[PDB]
Amino acid sequence: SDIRPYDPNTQRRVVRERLQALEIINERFARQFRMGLFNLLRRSPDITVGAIRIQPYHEFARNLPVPTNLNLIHLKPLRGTGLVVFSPSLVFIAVDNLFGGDGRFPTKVEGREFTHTEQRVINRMLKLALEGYSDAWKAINPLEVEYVRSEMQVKFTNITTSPNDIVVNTPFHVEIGNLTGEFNICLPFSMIEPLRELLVNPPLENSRHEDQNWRDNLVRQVQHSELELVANFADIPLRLSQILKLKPGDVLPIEKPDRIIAHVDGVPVLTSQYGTVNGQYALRVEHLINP
Amino acid sequence: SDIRPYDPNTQRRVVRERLQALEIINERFARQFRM
Amino acid sequence: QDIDLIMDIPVKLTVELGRTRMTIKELLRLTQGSVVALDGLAGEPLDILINGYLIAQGEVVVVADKYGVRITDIITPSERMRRLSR
Amino acid sequence: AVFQQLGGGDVSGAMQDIDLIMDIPVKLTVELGRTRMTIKELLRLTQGSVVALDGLAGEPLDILINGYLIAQGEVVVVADKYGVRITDIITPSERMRRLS
Amino acid sequence: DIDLIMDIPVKLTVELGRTRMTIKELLRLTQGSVVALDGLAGEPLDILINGYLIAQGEVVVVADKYGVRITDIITPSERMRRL
Amino acid sequence: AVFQQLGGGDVSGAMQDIDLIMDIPVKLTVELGRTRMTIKELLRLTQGSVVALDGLAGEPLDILINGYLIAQGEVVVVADKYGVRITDIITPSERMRRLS
Amino acid sequence: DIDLIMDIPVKLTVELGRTRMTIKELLRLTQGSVVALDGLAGEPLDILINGYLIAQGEVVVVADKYGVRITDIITPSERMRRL
Amino acid sequence: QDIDLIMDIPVKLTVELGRTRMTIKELLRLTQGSVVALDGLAGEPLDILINGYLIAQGEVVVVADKYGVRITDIITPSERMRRLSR
Repeated sequence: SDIRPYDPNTQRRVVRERLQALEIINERFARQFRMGLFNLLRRSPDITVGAIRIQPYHEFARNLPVPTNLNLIHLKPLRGTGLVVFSPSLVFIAVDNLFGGDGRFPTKVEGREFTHTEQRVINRMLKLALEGYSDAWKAINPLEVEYVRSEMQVKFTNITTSPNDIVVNTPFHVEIGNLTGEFNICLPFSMIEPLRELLVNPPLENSRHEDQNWRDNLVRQVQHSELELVANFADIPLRLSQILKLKPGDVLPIEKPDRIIAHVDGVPVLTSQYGTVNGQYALRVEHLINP
Repeated sequence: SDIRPYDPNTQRRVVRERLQALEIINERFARQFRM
Repeated sequence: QDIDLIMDIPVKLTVELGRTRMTIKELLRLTQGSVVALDGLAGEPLDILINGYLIAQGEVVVVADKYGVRITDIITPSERMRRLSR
Repeated sequence: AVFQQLGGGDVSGAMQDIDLIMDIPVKLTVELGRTRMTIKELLRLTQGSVVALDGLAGEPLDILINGYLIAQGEVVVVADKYGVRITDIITPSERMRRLS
Repeated sequence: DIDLIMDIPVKLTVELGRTRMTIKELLRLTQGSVVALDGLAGEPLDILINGYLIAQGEVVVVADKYGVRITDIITPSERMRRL
Repeated sequence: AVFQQLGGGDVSGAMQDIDLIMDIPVKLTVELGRTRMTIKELLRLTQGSVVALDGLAGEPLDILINGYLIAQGEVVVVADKYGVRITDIITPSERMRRLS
Repeated sequence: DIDLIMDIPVKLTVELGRTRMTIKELLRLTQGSVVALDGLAGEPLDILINGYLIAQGEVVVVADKYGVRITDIITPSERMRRL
Repeated sequence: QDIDLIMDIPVKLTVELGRTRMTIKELLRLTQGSVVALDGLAGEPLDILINGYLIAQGEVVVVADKYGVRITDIITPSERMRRLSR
């Protein structure tokens, strides 16, 4: 028997789920970003998509280097705030290539911050990155990507209510010539959660008309399914002691039921007034309990 | 049993509370003040 | 094996009008004022249950201007077994 | 005579929408197979015996909600846990083919 | 009198999975969606007669046709636990 | 016959505002877990026994005020004192999921 | 007669925290706000049956599922002090 | 263990109309002239309490044009224990 003391703040919540739809969106975005980078840098980059990592937010934060450009982005209409992380190496490579450099010298990063010119270069790159990501998402679910803010430290973002929240991280590796760099795209699981059934199964070559026809027929098929409806006349609170002495012939007082709740497996569906019709216990339906 | 006489004007009120929102406002202000 | 330990724990007792099994179709077209029956004849003792478990049977009685359940019997397990069987 | 006699409540009937009843638990069940068999072989059955099912091996399995057939799926194994993959909602024609 | 009910046909089924779901969940299912089953792999499949559980047994395929081996017949002691 | 008989006081009902009742003490309670269990195992319980809870370890805990579930939070330890961190107010759908 | 109430289901809960608050305080709570608990760390959690306290015990996790070890059953002498 | 030391200390005694438990919803829509009930039948002896602790039971009585509480009994601890238990 395994029995160990409960320790809070321990990484005990494990939620592993393959995300095929994200697995293809990543390659689509990588292809779009590669040509965007070719268009900008006038060079030939190769982007390798890494394995999607489903990890608590503080793991993602601690693995990041300091300083690193973080780009808070809004993936409307999905409520939340995603993050696009550009490594110092990648921005160094881009600035070197733009400003008359054939990347001859090795990239040197020693905690140096980002100037206004570097920030503008990163904004120019991030415009292409966001356009590519939006186009890639457009195939499955049309989303609009808005860049709201850029930061350099990790403690300024806090896109997760708690550091133990679970986020989805995709690291890409971009190589230009001999130089290499990496950049990540992190989405909080809260944003993805309404689209889990969409992001879980691999996409199929269908149409929106076919999809809506599918659930329509399924909805119609569901209607022909019998349910069990239970009407509760009264709910009287008695102690255990009363129940054991309880014996036939006793009278347990109850209050006036103005309305009668009808529930299916616990969930209330109807409130209706009791009655007798055709020798049967009947209910006059008064109100369907809408949410 | 710890029991010592009450001495007024002694620093006995300790209120320790981490202030993350101030911790980030300080860096934002520091960056603005540097430029 | 204590007895006074749980001698005082409260339980909540529920009483039903009756069973009925009806599909999504009729449930969705139920309107205000619509009447739906139940599986019990008007007159049989209602089933008293605790935590969704059968415990007793009794019907409602009017004494003066007040209401209560007049328990008819206590179901032994043998009866419970035929309840599940049929 | 406590209960009041209700009658003439057949006002009308019209489907409202499928979200009034949404958060109601459904009893989903996947079915491996069927076989029509009489009591003859029924008691002949002992422990370790094998009963052949009418369903051919590898065919799509049946999915029911509250015992009502709605869709046909395919069985898959994910992380050592059994799972069905919904393939197609059945048609009224196959429903009756099933009935006969 | 046993002879009368010793010959009658009856419908036999064996169920592989059992899951409880809400309608948000059922509607969310699309084409190709995978639905997980409460039943672990290798556990005895329920065997039902006209929807009445009588036995439990493992899944086995014989001559390219589905089948089931009757591991045991459940005594009504387990029926209380079935609910 | 000292008390005077009051009746017909159902004038109307309308929410005023939530500050008329503000400085009223609430009984806040965080819940570790739940488990449906019968009296069978109940008396079987001795000192040092362990009762498994339905709630999976590490899941958000439940927060109630006067015994009514309002929100789901997460447990944290601050200065050797137990503390819950409110994460999300529950939805009517999960409320009924809890009920069933 | 003991047999009748020896089988009935009942709902068991265990509460980890207890705090008294006004509404200024409850409304002030936002997303991510940390609420302190009157209960010190390591003190026995209350165990309630249908909202009725019967026992006290420590928190322990077994097989990745929450649990509690029954340290003691409170005699009604402590109930006066519970209020 | 002194007796004359606290023989003179004053205490304040309160009497209730009755208990009732009602949520924030109904409390906020309570208007002037609205009537709310209590958990006690009109006629039971009211509960007398000191510092929020049960001490006695009695009802109001009209003698001439003056009011007072006519105490019915003094609750022994055994009764107090069942008060908490149920």
